[PDB]
Amino acid sequence: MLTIDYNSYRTTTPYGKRVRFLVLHYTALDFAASVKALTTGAASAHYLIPAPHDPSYKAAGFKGQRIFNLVAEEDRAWHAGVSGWARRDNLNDTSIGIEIVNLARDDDGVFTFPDYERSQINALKQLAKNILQRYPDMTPKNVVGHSDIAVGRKSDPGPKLPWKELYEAGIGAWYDDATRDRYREGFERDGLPPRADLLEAFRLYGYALPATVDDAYFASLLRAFQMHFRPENYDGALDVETAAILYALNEKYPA
Amino acid sequence: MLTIDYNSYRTTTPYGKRVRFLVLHYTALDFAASVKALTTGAASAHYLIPAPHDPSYKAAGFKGQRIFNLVAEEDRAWHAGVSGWARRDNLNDTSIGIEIVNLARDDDGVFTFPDYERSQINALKQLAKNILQRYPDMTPKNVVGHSDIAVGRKSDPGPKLPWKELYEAGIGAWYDDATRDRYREGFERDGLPPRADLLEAFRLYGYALPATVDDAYFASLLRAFQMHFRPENYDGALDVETAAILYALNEKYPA
Amino acid sequence: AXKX
Amino acid sequence: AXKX
Ligand SMILES: CO[C@@H]1O[C@H](CO)[C@@H](O[C@@H]2O[C@H](CO)[C@@H](O[C@@H]3O[C@H](CO)[C@@H](O)[C@H](O)[C@H]3NC(C)=O)[C@H](O)[C@H]2NC(C)=O)[C@H](O)[C@H]1NC(C)=O
Ligand SMILES: CO[C@@H]1O[C@H](CO)[C@@H](O[C@@H]2O[C@H](CO)[C@@H](O[C@@H]3O[C@H](CO)[C@@H](O)[C@H](O)[C@H]3NC(C)=O)[C@H](O)[C@H]2NC(C)=O)[C@H](O)[C@H]1NC(C)=O
Ligand SMILES: [Zn+2]
Ligand SMILES: [Zn+2]
Repeated sequence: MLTIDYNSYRTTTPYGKRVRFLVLHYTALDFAASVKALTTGAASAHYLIPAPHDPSYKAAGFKGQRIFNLVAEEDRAWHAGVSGWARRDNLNDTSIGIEIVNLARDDDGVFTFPDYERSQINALKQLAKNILQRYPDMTPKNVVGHSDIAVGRKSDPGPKLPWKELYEAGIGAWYDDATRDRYREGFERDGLPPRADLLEAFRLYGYALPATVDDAYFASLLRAFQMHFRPENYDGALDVETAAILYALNEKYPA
Repeated sequence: MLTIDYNSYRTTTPYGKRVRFLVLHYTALDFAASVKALTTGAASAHYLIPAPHDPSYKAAGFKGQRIFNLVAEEDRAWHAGVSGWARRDNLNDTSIGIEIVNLARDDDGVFTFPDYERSQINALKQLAKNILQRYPDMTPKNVVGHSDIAVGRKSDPGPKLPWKELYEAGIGAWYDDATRDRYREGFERDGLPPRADLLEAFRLYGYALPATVDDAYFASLLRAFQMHFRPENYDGALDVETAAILYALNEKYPA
Repeated sequence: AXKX
Repeated sequence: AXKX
């Protein structure tokens, strides 16, 4: 038999950690229904931020707030299903997912997104910061939401999610307004870029686009982009702000 | 502040391991070089297995067989490359990568594949086991050679890799001589299928194939399959044997 | 949330 | 061996 040599030679520059993205979700259930399904159901996530004002949560004996780890980061949780971002897929492998309890709703298929709880958010930024500091390849655009990786079969973490706040806190990507505007103007005057340029520019940001984009799809896409970066409205409707935002990110957060 | 609750709820069933493939490459470089390139160069591997009969390896101050770890399994080493296997790509993310010092050669090109020192093989054998035991989604099909993932680009680990020997140690996949002969029978009478179909077979077995295949690639595919499962000859021409193996494999390892 |  |  033969024991392994962990001390003689260690690689330094040419290597990274496996995890790249941090993805965000709303459970869509009350806590108990959420621990159950993320611990024994058919999915899971690495971390779970409860909504402290949840009867089930308090019932379970929690004063809260807490953050719960359901799967250590080393391992692979199931939250991202069929995915894609930044030229990848099956992001379950390569990401860390966070689930926050928030009973957003699909009602065939009108939607309803409750505001999050503050503590819940202060927790989140706290956690999310702890991750980012530990994965160096988790650049700002890689802090994403299911909706972005799973367009438009998913819509968490939903437009009630204070990204910009998180940006402000160092977490995830956001545009310099100046640069946004510079595009808005340019677009209003010089008109708008062909779909071609757009899709592509959407791709570059990260979005996993199919070969061929029905406007039907497009909607889903814009929608998603919007609930993230322009949640003031997320009608799948090609705007100039919306489009300006895009290039404003692609300017600041480029290849 | 908020500490985390690693004890209250733990995902049992619905999660997985981060890693599900194990890849084998040969360096084509002596030891001293080999370590150099994998610790500071532009790639790396989790485990390096040296050939004791390497003057550099002795110069280095080693004598007998060792196994060095350069990058912990937990992390993502840059070994695999632009790759793909089992509907996944960028295998580098989900691989543990093993390199074996072997002075192989491209004479720009004619290949020269030196036998593997027994010693390396026994070590590899044990390591593979060791690993395989702890990554429950490393099915036999998922112990693969570079050549299998990066078809046409890479010719590691080569044919002098005793894949079968490993199989028997419980490492990697192999076909039942019996079931192969059945298949060899049919193609002998029924006829060998058309590329179209064969490809679905490779495709099925794992080989991440391109959108289209030309004769030149198809060689590489066949070649690369050959060096793994019919090293007896890997000119990349189409044998009943080669196909029989393929089909037999697929039959034996649904997946 | 949701393997693949 | 070899990012992507
Ligand atoms: C218990 O599991 C949670 O359940 C909710 C559903 O209440 C999960 O979210 C829902 O997930 C599906 C896919 O898993 C989404 O997909 C929708 O699917 C049909 C398929 O034909 C399409 O018609 C819809 O267009 C497609 N897209 C939309 C927006 O519906 C559901 O929509 C999605 N609903 C929401 C609000 O996200 C949720 O992810 C699960 N989370 C858990 C257990 O934590
Ligand atoms: C220094 O690191 C080692 O060096 C090279 C990496 O550049 C590796 O060996 C050789 O790798 C190339 C591909 O990696 C193979 O040769 C050629 O590959 C290119 C791909 O662009 C093809 O265009 C060519 O068709 C192909 N050569 C042909 C057809 O002749 C070789 O297979 C390989 N050399 C051998 C002997 O196998 C090596 O793996 C690196 N090892 C490290 C970093 O440890
Ligand atoms: Zn989700
Ligand atoms: Zn290699």
